[PDB]
Amino acid sequence: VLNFVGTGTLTRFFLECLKIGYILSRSIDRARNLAEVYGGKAATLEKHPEVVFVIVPDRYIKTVANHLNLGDAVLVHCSGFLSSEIFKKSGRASIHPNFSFLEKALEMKDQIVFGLEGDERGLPIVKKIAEEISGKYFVIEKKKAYHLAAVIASNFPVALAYLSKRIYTLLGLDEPELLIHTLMKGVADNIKKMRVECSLTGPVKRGDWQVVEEERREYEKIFGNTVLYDEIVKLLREVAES
Amino acid sequence: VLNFVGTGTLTRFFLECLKIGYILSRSIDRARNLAEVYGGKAATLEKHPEVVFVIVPDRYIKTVANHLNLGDAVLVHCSGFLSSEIFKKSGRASIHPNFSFLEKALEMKDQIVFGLEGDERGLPIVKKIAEEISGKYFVIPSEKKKAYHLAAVIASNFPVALAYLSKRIYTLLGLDEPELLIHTLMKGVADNIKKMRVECSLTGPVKRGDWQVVEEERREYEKIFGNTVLYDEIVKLLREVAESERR
Ligand SMILES: NC(=O)C1=CN([C@@H]2O[C@H](COP(=O)(O)OP(=O)(O)OC[C@H]3O[C@@H](n4cnc5c(N)ncnc54)[C@H](OP(=O)(O)O)[C@@H]3O)[C@@H](O)[C@H]2O)C=CC1
Ligand SMILES: NC(=O)C1=CN([C@@H]2O[C@H](COP(=O)(O)OP(=O)(O)OC[C@H]3O[C@@H](n4cnc5c(N)ncnc54)[C@H](OP(=O)(O)O)[C@@H]3O)[C@@H](O)[C@H]2O)C=CC1
Repeated sequence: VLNFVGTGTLTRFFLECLKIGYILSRSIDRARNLAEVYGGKAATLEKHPEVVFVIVPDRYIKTVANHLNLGDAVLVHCSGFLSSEIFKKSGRASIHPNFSFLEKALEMKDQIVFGLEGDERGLPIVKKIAEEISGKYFVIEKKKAYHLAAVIASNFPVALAYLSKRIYTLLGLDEPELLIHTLMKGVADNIKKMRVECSLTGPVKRGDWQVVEEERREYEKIFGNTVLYDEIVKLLREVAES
Repeated sequence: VLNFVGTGTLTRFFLECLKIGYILSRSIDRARNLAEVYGGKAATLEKHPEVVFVIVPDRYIKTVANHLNLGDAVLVHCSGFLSSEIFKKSGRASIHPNFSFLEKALEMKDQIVFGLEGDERGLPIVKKIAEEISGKYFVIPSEKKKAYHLAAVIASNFPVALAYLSKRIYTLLGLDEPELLIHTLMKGVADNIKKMRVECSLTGPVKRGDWQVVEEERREYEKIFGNTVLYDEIVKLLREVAESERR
């Protein structure tokens, strides 16, 4: 009897899949709104439930839980940085969906891998839930590193797309999104088809150090320094030299 | 009135979608083959052409173009870095397709934004061509092509350094095929950026303001790679991508 305590895409993802007890949000308006598309109820000043998904910001997850504290259920959350051991109680689990949530694009779930960890009653639950949406998952103490990897893989890339957007913007291209995507999408796919070490191309890849150097000045001129740039090049060589 | 130099995968492109007079190559056969499939002649000890697409490695465009010597013909290369101006002649231009050339994947032809930059009278020649192949493009001054290329690098190459960092830590955790996992994580962001503004695609902990993780994840990062240089930089920017929205 899946209970979700967050009103905002992700529970929407799970709802749409595992289509249910209650759906809570700090304002029934949104709670209702959702439980009227998949079916359930409402209120963060709700009834007594008993599995519960606390899909709210990390820094809250713990608190929000130790505040509803009712009816024998199985505590779970989607944070890949924190364990279930935060709840500090019976049947605790953690199901992390390595993906970024456009709720439409996440409808290609069968590709999503899950980071699972729990206890007696908990683990098997998220394993089944995990199994019910995609093919498999992974079990994690290494929570930190495992999650860091998801951030420097689905978060950090925006910092590049952003950087590229700024300079294109300044260059007159009014709507660069379409261009930036084409390139970034390519790299993504190419990162697959070719494992990382064989996926590289560009200036550094082939020498052309006069291009890397001249673009360092061009990087500095557009922004205020060359730190990130020098960092990515030092990285790229590490890649390139494989 | 198109003559091409360099039987590269990229010329087979403009040829195919533009059905020509003289296709030069170092090999007479190689030129003769594309002429057989499209229509032209050959040799770099050629006849005397007169527009000339010099589609060869960025490394020889100038030299080669100075070993072509022919009369009345606007010159154009497709270098993403180099400028038309490298030709130092009255009728020049530069057409750059942001795409990587499988030959037929180029059936994606409709969605190739072009980076043009040409002469006064050399510009409308390339401007006309992009309009055909795919009506998406934009002119850029010759004194800004280095900026332009820089951009492509950030969106093209740079991500790789991110794929590298993660694969490294997924393997530290003994993950089967990390690239898959990586591709999933990254493509979700790669595509989303098409249906929305770059800055509307950031979803992580910085976004939520979960500094508590941003901070520990940085010590975890230091622990794994020796420093926090790259980590600090992106985080600074992401916290910047997230505030822009606060408006
Ligand atoms: N974005 C990502 O990159 C991914 C995040 N996750 C995990 O998902 C969880 C949340 O992710 P995310 O999508 O950012 O969520 P959002 O920040 O969009 O979540 C909004 C939801 O959190 C609730 N909320 C906001 N502030 C508070 C508060 N002060 N107290 C209680 N509830 C609050 C909202 O309340 P209300 O409905 O009342 O408005 C709403 O239900 C985390 O555990 C995260 O680690 C998993 C995969 C990916
Ligand atoms: N590859 C891509 O995805 C893209 C390339 N471009 C631009 O297109 C141009 C060519 O790019 P690229 O794909 O590397 O090309 P290729 O290496 O595929 O080009 C091969 C062609 O270049 C000729 N060539 C190679 N070396 C020499 C030389 N030393 N002297 C004379 N001719 C030579 C070949 O000789 P021969 O004729 O004898 O067979 C052949 O015709 C560049 O200006 C590049 O910046 C732009 C966008 C994308």
